[PDB]
Amino acid sequence: IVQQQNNLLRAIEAQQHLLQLTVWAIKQLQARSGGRGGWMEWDREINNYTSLIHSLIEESQ
Amino acid sequence: IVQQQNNLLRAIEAQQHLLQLTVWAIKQLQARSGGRGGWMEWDREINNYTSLIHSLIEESQ
Amino acid sequence: IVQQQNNLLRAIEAQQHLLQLTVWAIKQLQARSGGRGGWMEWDREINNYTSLIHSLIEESQ
Repeated sequence: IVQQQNNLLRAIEAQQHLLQLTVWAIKQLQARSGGRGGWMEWDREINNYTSLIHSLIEESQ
Repeated sequence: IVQQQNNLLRAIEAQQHLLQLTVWAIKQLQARSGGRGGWMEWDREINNYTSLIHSLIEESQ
Repeated sequence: IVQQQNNLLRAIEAQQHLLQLTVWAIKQLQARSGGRGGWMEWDREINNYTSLIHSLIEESQ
């Protein structure tokens, strides 16, 4: 069970890396059309959910 | 162990929020070029996988 | 506990499917502007993190 939870955690940490890579790409795509001022709130939500996850990951470890 | 599974669940729920935010952004980006008729199947898969996850999250709780 | 870890795993597997769908869409969006030569490294990271996750998923099962 313990080892199993360890694996699940690593899976989640790796997926978070994937998530951040897609976020970075999306921003690049957005930046193409012009300024990202209209994505301020979107950015705020992404940042906030990312913080929650970092907290949870740190807590799980 | 119990508390640990609780954390893993919250991590997964937060990541799902991130996932849906990237999906929403992607759709906005697509909508820029024009109609999203060509993404009907893509949308169907996204919706279906999202349902599975909602079911699993509800079940885990 | 055991059944709970099983659910968490399925949740993670479903989210990975979602992740790969967003990656595929992002690539399509990128391909619109032209060649994706500038995304070689981005692609390498996505592929590498996806491999880690596949390994972890296989190991968890």
